[PDB]
Order: sequence, then structure tokens, then C-alpha cells
Amino acid sequence: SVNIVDYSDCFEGISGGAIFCNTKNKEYNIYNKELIETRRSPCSTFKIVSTLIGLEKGVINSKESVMGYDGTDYPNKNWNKNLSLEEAFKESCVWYYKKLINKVDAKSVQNILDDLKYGNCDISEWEGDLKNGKGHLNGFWLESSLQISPKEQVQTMAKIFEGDTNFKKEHINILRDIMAIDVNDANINVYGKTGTGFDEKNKRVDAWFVGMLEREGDTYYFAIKSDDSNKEITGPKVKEIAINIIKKYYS
Ligand SMILES: *C(=O)N1C[C@H](NOS(=O)(=O)O)CC[C@H]1C(N)=O
Ligand SMILES: NC(=O)[C@@H]1CC[C@@H]2CN1C(=O)N2OS(=O)(=O)O
Repeated sequence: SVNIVDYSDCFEGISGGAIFCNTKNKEYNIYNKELIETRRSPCSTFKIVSTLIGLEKGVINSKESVMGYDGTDYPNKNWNKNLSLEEAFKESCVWYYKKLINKVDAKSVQNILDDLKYGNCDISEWEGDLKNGKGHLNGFWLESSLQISPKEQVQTMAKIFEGDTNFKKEHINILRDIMAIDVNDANINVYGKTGTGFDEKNKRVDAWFVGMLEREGDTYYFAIKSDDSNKEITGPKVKEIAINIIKKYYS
């Protein structure tokens, strides 16, 4: 059933929530239900879905696929090269995913998000939050018009990885490959993606870790989310919290 749980010890004083769902036995474990139901920008967690869009549309084809780096200078060393899908995903390389999505027409993206029930499915601000001054390093998924709740993230993850969408199984497997995480515990498989943004209206972070976990037959889909007012709280910090929860309660 739906169990309300207390994972606050693992959050070590940071404000947030968590939801874990096992769809075989319909076990919903929820910490901070209000937050779990609140829609926010997905930030870089949207790269999970953008990857599948690019694969389905043929813009990319494998974890080796490239997007034609043009020499633009970036402060992240690893963005300055013709990187593969696998490396762009793990580096959260914004230029790679912006070029990818701008090869896809807006109607196709709208219909895919509608089919996935991806939050408000609002792509109206296609080029993103331009008032932050970052120009082409912006898009509808980065503190802009698209918003989704942690509950809805888990529901989307489950539909994708349980095979209930029309995405090709080959493409799902590419995603699984590039999302795998090493947590120094061979008895569980963890997959996920971080995201980091700052909600300027509410003066709160949107710090995310969303993904799935396999252990001994069972699979849990999960979303961990902070909304702290402390700007030091990032996606990577929230991934730490998620792994602590997994090791304590799901091992
Ligand atoms: C992903 O979450 N990223 C972090 C950061 N997001 O900030 S934004 O929502 O204001 O755009 C920049 C994009 C991306 C990254 N790691 O570059
Ligand atoms: N970012 C990760 O993947 C985290 C961080 C370090 C390793 C891998 N992993 C863990 O869970 N670790 O910690 S450890 O279990 O204490 O060795």
C-alpha cells in the first residue's frame, strides 16, 4: 500500500522529500507527501527523456553517437570535445542536449510528453529562461516552463523501464547503460540522473536525483528532491542522500 515514512535522518537537516515505488506489489513509500506532489522544473533530469526523444527521432543512434562539436570554448574541460552520448549524459553537457533537442520539431516533443504524462507538458518557453543571461545555454526544461512532480517523475520512469511506452527496447537499454551508477555495493543495481536549479521566484533550490533500483528480483522507481533555501544544496548532494537512503532501507 501507500506508506508514509520518515527518512529525515538521511537528509541530515536538509529540506526535501523522497518517494520509492515498487510496481509489482504496488508498494509506495513516501516521505514528505506535500513536496512529493509539487511540480517543479526537472532541470538536467530531463536528459533521461531527451535522450529517448533523440534516439526515437534518429538524431542519435547509440551510446557512441556524436553531435558535431564546433569548437566553442566552455569552462568545463570535458565539454570542449566531440563527446559521445554516454559522456554528454554523465557530464550533463548542455550544448550537446540543446543541439539535439533543437533538431526535433516542437509538435513531436509535445506529443511525446503528452504520451508520457510528463508533468504539465508545457514547452511554450522553448528557448528557456533567457532573463538569466545564459543565452543558448537554456531551454524549456531548465527552470523554465516545463514542470513535473517527484511522484510524476517516478510514474514516468516506471512506464519507460517496465516497457509500457512505445520507445524501442534497444533505446531503453542504451538509457539503462548510461544511467548506471557505481554505489560500491554489488548486491543492488542503481541507475539515475542528477539535476540542479534555483527557483528564483521562491528563492529555493530544485535539487534532484531520479532513477531506479534493482535488488533480488524487485525494482523500485525513485525520486529524491530538495527544496532547501541553501544554495549549496545541489543535485550531487541529493544523490548522496538518495544513496544513504537506499543503503539503509532498501538493502
Ligand atoms: C542540470 O541540472 N544542469 C545544472 C544547471 N541547471 O541550471 S538551470 O536550471 O538554471 O539551467 C545547468 C544545466 C545543467 C548542467 N549541469 O550544465
Ligand atoms: N557517487 C557515488 O556513486 C557514491 C560516492 C562514492 C562511492 C560510490 N558511491 C558510494 O556509495 N560510495 O561510497 S561508499 O559506499 O562509502 O564507498
